[PDB]
Amino acid sequence: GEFQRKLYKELVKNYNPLERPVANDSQPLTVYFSLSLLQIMDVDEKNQVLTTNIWLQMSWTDHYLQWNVSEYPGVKTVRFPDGQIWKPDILLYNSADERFDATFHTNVLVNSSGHCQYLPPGIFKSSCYIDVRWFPFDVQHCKLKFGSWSYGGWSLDLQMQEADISGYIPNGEWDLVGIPGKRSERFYECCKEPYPDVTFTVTMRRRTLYYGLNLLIPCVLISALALLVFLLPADSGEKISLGITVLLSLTVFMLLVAEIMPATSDSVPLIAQYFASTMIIVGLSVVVTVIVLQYHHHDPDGGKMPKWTRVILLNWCAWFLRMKDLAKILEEVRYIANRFRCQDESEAVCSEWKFAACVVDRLCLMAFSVFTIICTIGILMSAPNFVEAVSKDFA
Amino acid sequence: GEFQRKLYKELVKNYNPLERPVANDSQPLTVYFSLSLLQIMDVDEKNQVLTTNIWLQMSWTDHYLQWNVSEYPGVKTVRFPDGQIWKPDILLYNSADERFDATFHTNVLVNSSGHCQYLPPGIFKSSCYIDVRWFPFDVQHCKLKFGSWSYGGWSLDLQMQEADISGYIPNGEWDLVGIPGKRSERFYECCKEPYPDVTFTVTMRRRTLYYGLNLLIPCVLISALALLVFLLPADSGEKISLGITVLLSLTVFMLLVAEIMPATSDSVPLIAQYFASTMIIVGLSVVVTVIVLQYHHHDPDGGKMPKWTRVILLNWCAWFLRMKDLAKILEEVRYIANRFRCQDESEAVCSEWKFAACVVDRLCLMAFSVFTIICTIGILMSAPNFVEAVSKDFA
Amino acid sequence: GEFQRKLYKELVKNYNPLERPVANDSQPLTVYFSLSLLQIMDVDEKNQVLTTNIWLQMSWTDHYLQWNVSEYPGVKTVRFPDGQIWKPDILLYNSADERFDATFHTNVLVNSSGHCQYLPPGIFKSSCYIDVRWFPFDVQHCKLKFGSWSYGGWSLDLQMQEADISGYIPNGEWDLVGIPGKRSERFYECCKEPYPDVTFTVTMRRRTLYYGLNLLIPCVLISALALLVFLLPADSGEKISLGITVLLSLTVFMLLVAEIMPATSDSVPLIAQYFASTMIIVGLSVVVTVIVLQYHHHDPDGGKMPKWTRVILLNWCAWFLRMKDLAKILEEVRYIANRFRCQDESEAVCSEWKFAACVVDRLCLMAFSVFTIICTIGILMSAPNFVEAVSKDFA
Amino acid sequence: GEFQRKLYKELVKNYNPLERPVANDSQPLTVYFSLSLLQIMDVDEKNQVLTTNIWLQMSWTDHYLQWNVSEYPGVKTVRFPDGQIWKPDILLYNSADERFDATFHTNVLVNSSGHCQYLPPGIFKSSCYIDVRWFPFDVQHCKLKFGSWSYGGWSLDLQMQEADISGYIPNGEWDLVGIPGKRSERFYECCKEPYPDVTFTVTMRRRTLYYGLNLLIPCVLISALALLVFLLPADSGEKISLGITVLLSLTVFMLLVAEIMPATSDSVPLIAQYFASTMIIVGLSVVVTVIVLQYHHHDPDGGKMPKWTRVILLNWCAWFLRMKDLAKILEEVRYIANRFRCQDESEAVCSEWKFAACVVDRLCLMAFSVFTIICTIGILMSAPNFVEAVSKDFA
Amino acid sequence: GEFQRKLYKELVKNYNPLERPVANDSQPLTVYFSLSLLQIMDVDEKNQVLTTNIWLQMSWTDHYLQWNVSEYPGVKTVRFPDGQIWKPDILLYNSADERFDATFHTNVLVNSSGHCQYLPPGIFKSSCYIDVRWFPFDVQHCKLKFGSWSYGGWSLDLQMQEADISGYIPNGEWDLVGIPGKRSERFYECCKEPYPDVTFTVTMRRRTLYYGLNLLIPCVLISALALLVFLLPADSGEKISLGITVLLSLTVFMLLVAEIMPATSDSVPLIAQYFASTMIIVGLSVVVTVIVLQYHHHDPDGGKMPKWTRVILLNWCAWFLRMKDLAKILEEVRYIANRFRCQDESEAVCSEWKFAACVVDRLCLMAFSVFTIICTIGILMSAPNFVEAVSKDFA
Ligand SMILES: *[C@@H]1O[C@H](CO)[C@@H](O[C@@H]2O[C@H](CO)[C@@H](O)[C@H](O)[C@H]2NC(C)=O)[C@H](O)[C@H]1NC(C)=O
Ligand SMILES: *[C@@H]1O[C@H](CO)[C@@H](O[C@@H]2O[C@H](CO)[C@@H](O)[C@H](O)[C@H]2NC(C)=O)[C@H](O)[C@H]1NC(C)=O
Ligand SMILES: *[C@@H]1O[C@H](CO)[C@@H](O)[C@H](O)[C@H]1NC(C)=O
Repeated sequence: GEFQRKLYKELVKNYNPLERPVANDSQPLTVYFSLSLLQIMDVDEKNQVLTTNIWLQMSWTDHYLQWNVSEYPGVKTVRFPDGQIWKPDILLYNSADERFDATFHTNVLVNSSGHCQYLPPGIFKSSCYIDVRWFPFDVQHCKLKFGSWSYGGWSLDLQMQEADISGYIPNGEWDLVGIPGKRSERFYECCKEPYPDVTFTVTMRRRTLYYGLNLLIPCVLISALALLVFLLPADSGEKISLGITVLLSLTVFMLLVAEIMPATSDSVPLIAQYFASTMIIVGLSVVVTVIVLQYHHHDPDGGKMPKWTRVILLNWCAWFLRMKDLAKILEEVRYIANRFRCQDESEAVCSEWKFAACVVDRLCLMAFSVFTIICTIGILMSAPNFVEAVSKDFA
Repeated sequence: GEFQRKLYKELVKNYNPLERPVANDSQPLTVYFSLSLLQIMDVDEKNQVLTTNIWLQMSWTDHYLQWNVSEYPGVKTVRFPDGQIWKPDILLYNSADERFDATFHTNVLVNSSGHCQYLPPGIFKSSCYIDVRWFPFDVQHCKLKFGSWSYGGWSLDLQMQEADISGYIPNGEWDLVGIPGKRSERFYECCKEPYPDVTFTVTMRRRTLYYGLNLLIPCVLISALALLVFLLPADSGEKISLGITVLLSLTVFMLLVAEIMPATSDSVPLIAQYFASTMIIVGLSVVVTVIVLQYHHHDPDGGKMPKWTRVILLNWCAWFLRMKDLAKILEEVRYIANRFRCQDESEAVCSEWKFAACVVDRLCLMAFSVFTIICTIGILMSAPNFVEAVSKDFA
Repeated sequence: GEFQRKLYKELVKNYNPLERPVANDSQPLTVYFSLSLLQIMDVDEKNQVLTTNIWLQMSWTDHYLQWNVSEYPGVKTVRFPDGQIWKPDILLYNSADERFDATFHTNVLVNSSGHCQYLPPGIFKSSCYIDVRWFPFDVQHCKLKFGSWSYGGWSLDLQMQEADISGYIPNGEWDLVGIPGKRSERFYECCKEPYPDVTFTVTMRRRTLYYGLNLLIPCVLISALALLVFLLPADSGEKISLGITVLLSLTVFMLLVAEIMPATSDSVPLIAQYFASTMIIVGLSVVVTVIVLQYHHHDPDGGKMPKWTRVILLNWCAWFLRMKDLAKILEEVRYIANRFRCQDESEAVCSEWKFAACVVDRLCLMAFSVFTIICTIGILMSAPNFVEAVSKDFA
Repeated sequence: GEFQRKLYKELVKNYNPLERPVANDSQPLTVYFSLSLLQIMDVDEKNQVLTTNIWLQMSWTDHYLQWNVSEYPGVKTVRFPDGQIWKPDILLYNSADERFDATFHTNVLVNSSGHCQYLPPGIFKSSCYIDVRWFPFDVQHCKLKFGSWSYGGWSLDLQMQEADISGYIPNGEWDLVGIPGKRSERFYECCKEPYPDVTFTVTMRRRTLYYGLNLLIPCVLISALALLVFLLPADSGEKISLGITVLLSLTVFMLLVAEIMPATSDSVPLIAQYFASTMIIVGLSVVVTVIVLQYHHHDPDGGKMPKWTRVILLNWCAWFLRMKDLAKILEEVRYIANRFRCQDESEAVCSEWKFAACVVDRLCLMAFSVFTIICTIGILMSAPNFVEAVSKDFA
Repeated sequence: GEFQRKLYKELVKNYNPLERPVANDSQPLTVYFSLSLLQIMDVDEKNQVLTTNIWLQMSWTDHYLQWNVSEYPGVKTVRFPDGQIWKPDILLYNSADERFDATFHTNVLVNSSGHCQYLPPGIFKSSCYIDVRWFPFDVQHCKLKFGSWSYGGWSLDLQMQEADISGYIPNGEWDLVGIPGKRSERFYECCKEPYPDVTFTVTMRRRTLYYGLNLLIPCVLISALALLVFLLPADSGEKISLGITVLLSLTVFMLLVAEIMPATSDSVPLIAQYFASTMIIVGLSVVVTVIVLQYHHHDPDGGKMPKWTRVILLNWCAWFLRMKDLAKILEEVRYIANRFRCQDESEAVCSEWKFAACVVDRLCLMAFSVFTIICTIGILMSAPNFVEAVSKDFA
């Protein structure tokens, strides 16, 4: 238009994009800083970074960009590109990013009274400590620290406005609890002037449904399947063939486990100690099976039974469980009869060893059942906010 | 040429690339916005982003770029680079991209009557919720929201033209249903002026052929192979050796399953519950086998059979299935005869236990056959648009 | 030098880098477009893109860059950077690239008669459909479509020169057949003027040596190893232990298979149906083995043999294969004799079941040998250009 | 403000951003260089690079940027963007980075007395040798070498200030020992002038908790589980079925091992030789088992025992371990009696072979127990700073 | 300073950064090109690219940048940024890079006599053929071809200086042999003028320690472990259970093999044929075992032995190996005696089949031992420079 052309030619005249737009040079320039969270992209435990989609919001008052609407009855707002008017240098302090800015400077909207508004959208990568001790029942607290790079409290004093979470697009894997802000002042031993900053703490909770369905169920099933070894009869030559195949399947399942579990060495994740306890239980099952088989295959050369060994496994442990011419012909045939009698005596004395082995199997079944139930329940129950996690996620 | 040189020297004189090219400053500038879809690149369920190849199309009318063709009888169109003439700032609102623009500003074609045309090609990355509850029989609805960044409805009012799908280059994995557009207006509690926008909804359907050939076939084959355990005779010492090897193969197959299934914790995908049901069936087969083997290896010390146990497995379940001097010589030889008689009696009483075990095996075969058929059919049939998916993809 | 300084100061005077360098403004500017292929980088079936190393070649005639050599007896050529002289905007239409250009604008060489030459080197990413139906015996046809972005046929008319393949640096995985070009004209219903373009079709053939050595050999070996089950004698309790271990090895081999086979759902690759047929054969071997073992372990309670079952497996199938006081003493000893006689009769009647099982094993060996030979030969032979692929690659 | 506008218009007048800001041109310009470490991102053994988050700090004195505060009673500091005032070109010499700079030039703060301050934040990628001989008990020494690119010691002489480690955000995987600095001078055979530089040596120690819990525990468990083979009785046909299944599980565990262990060929990592020793032990267990089984299944055709073989395994090795009409009737019945007697003699002579096999099993159990204990303890104990690593990490 | 300010204001006056800085325009400008190698980053066999860290070195003589030191007694060198003085356009011809330059133009140092020096550091990505026929005992020859983009031999003639390898930071995986240079001239059929270039050939040798410890050792161990099958006695039902478990472990080991071996189809790598020979040997072991077991389980219905079969396996092959009233009572008891006699005859005739099976096992052990020794030694020894590789790497 004919009016906004002369207004644009008038505004930029004798204008310097390096001076702070104030009227006295001794008064602070009030900048209202806010934030708008759009979504959470990824949370990396390897490099300890947090990727979010955030729209910043800045608003200050300029003094050299004021005009009377009466002389320009068709113009109410003007827009300037990046590098033609003064802009505050507020940027993320953490900013664990390659280019460190990730801001995409857009145009700057200015009203007719000098009130300037500016909101650059970008994807930020902050650096926060991730505590993985109670994985996967953990809760994180990551900080976003904004502030001016080279302006003090007497030149550009930051103010804070509540963050906006409208249009959050829930992540699905992480659940957002809230995002409060806080303004602080840092003093140096130079000048006795404040250095204000605005920090937003993003509090988020991990969802434990995918892990509880894809890691807990197969581990519990394999651990309970490993206990069937004691139920098998020793006559079938398939006891070790099951006891070691379960362990092989656990080893191949740890391959799927590995790609998920974090590799931090600061502490021991709860899922790691749970899987290690399960693995130790399955490992000791084979040793118990080996001892039971060493007791079942009793060669007929080691007596009947030691008194100390018998008096326990057949009287006390079995009580707790409630198991419960013609002369040559005569000499030729009585030898066969006595041979059969002696073989029957040998098999009768060797049957009790098999019965003791069955008793030992039942004892080990009870002991390992209570071991695995107690370990599996206790390890998961010991974690904090477990009841809150199951109540929110599962139910 | 001698004429277009002076025309170029004439057009840019007293021209400002920051003013909106209108003649009254109070009338809106009509901008016709369209879209051209070229292909769909990827659909990421991890970060919930959509990558597409899109050619935008913009068209407005300028006022300071008009010239009479008679004075320039060799020039009909002129082209200006980026940053020399006014261009609308229409850009994607979602734009889950690193640089947020991905536009590649090209030249701007202008006719001799001021009609300007401009179409920048680029690859866009929108952010949409992906609902994976019915994976792999799901249908998605992703939105592309375009609009002016800093112009109101009284300055730059958007119009919509139907999107073009000519030259679509079908993806192969995702099937496009359509892409309709809609223009909406958003009001603020400041000014009572519209803020128009143009949004395009991309509706696409997943193709279920690769999954139905590479995941369903091996799982069905393994599940049906696990049922052969009951058909085996108990004499061969190879029953557990098959029952647990099938489970080991299922565990190693879950490794291939894992890289495909999504990791979202918002809901349970249908393929996950189908594979979990198959795994539970294969797991319980081993427990049934253990009980059957515990019944086959009956030691000759526990009586013939309890009446309650016998009267079922041999009379009712077997009816439903329709299974159906010389004194010393005499004393020495009659002992052998009676020993043989007693051993034959013992083996005769122990044969019925094996027959009961065979009956139990047949019952478990029937029960597990109907269990696996019902589960496999029901889980897949319960999903919506399943008949549409199979009719379009397979047939 | 003293002369080229004044020549450079003379050429750029009153020069506009936006005007088309012609002398009448109504005559087309002839631009000769060529191409030089250096190597093929990658062919992606996931996103359907093609990455190549290409050196474009452009050549046109300028009019404002002419000088007489006599007045400058030391200067014959001059070079201008990007953005100081007019350059055609020829660029790839497909260009499935992030920045869409990938050109690296170099200097522009100009002769003393105005003949300008310019060749920018870059790495291009085109988008072409990849048909994977006959994988790995497939042949592709990918297109590279070049043309002016905003110039018509009456302003900038493209000409085509044959592509150069000198210095091709063969890929090793893909074999190049050729690269012919073609110039076409597209008409619009506006102006009745041509819109010329130049397109190059890159025809390439996949090399089938790595696949034929790393996928076909192990699959054939495993499939032929699975047939040894029928050769084993039934006395050894190791028949299922081999039949199911072969299947477990096939399942773990499919993990290596998975990372190679494409994931397109448009059609069924030939390697997928070949591996599926092999897997189905190995699966049915176990069912046949289960039936054979169910026939070998015949309990002595089911008669001798049904007439219909016997008359086939022992007369017809066996013919086709060409298998082929003292009273008490007497009562006490004749009982033992008759017991031995009856046990011998029972074992004699039970031997024929084992012989029938051996006959069934031989029949199944022949049937499965011909099944696997026919399937393996037919699936590979059915593909087109198979004889050409083996003749070129292997021999 | 009205004063800082004229101050900005005054400072840049007759100013050249290419001249070194001194007053005599023969005196060096003192530049104080420091460093601030924020975190360690990654340590790559593949390409031998180190990624860190570092905030440089530079401080020099300018001469043309001095003004009197009395004439500008509202201005105390001024800020200039990149490219408007002279800045030193100090940059990382190693800088194994794509763009080689990674600096993100910010504004430059200047006091009223000419004292200029400038601190650019960025992510650096240095190149250092990583010695992996004692993995995972290794300690590294990576260098960061800073210095001027094109200024000598008589123009820009570097000074060093102690690095700051406040706000270190511990990595979790690598433990920082310290970061001392040093200033050195390099002389050339041209000019006899120093070329100063500032180098910082980052000393870090690897944390051995994740490896000690996820690699040592399963390997020790599998190695000790492989020793149960000797404890098994030979009657059960399951000895090889365990001895080879343990080896199969070790082979599948090496897959998880592979993704962690480095691929450098300069030396042999300690974890590689430990896992190789474990694998060799498990391999030789099967050969010992094969020999034991070849001794257990003694066919009754090879005599009783060779004297040299017997006199050891039953007298010395067993002492060290402390194992410890009527004529036809008579001819018909005495033959049966003698046949039974001869069969009993044969089984009695064949029992001693089984006893010798048990003795051999016990000897091999003791020998392999001491072998595996000595190897496992010695390999880990031989590494340096092992006691320091366990004392700091575990306890 | 006061002098260098006027010197900088004097040098750039009437200066053009596009003219070649000579004094006659007909004389070539001598440019001395060198190179400095810092390290080798990666060698990719997939795309056939080579990534190196290289510092170029250029040096020419300018004519318009000369000043007398007496008039400027404080200035000896001046520095100009990129784009203010003329620089040669020497760049890598291969340059298989995205941006094709990767140079990071730094400042240009100039002496007081016009001697200009310039060395830009960068990371280059060349494209060279990698011959992988003798993997992992291969030696490569990759070329780096530098030259002027648009200057002939009569304008800018290149000279070559020997490359510098001081500070090489050895890679660890690749061993550098040397890097010689060569200057060549290319003539066109236009002008009869040279087009000089400078090319450096990087010769490097692969280190075979990691492969020789992580691939050769497990393959040899598994191959030698597979031979124990023949040593086992046939009485134990565990022969196939070992023969097929070894093959399963080999199949799972090929998964680790796959990620390392290249995927080029140009030729067959030596490691591929070695692993294939090992796999074929292990495969044929199972077939031999099946035949041996088919000979061990001889049913008592097929005669004693065919003469041709016996006369070899028991006379020749066993010689080469040096294996070596009362009437009813009488009728009732003589039947039992004759039954025992006939059963003893049957077992005596069936023992020789087992002995022949043992002889066959020993023959197959010898044959397969020599097969595997010859194959394993020959395949590795056939490669060139094998003795050099082992002498340098291992010893
Ligand atoms: C301008 O700022 C600089 C910042 O370093 C001041 O330099 C320091 O000033 C303090 C205050 O007296 C001294 O104690 C230090 O010794 C100074 N540092 C050095 C390296 O000399 C400088 O004094 C300030 N100038 C004015 C006029 O305020
Ligand atoms: C300016 O610097 C250049 C740097 O190369 C000097 O060139 C070398 O100077 C040494 C010193 O006499 C000679 O030995 C070499 O032969 C020169 N190199 C060449 C290629 O000629 C140059 O002399 C310096 N000029 C002045 C005036 O100091
Ligand atoms: C510069 O320094 C030198 C000695 O360092 C001195 O002789 C000379 O006078 C100084 N310059 C001025 C202008 O004082």
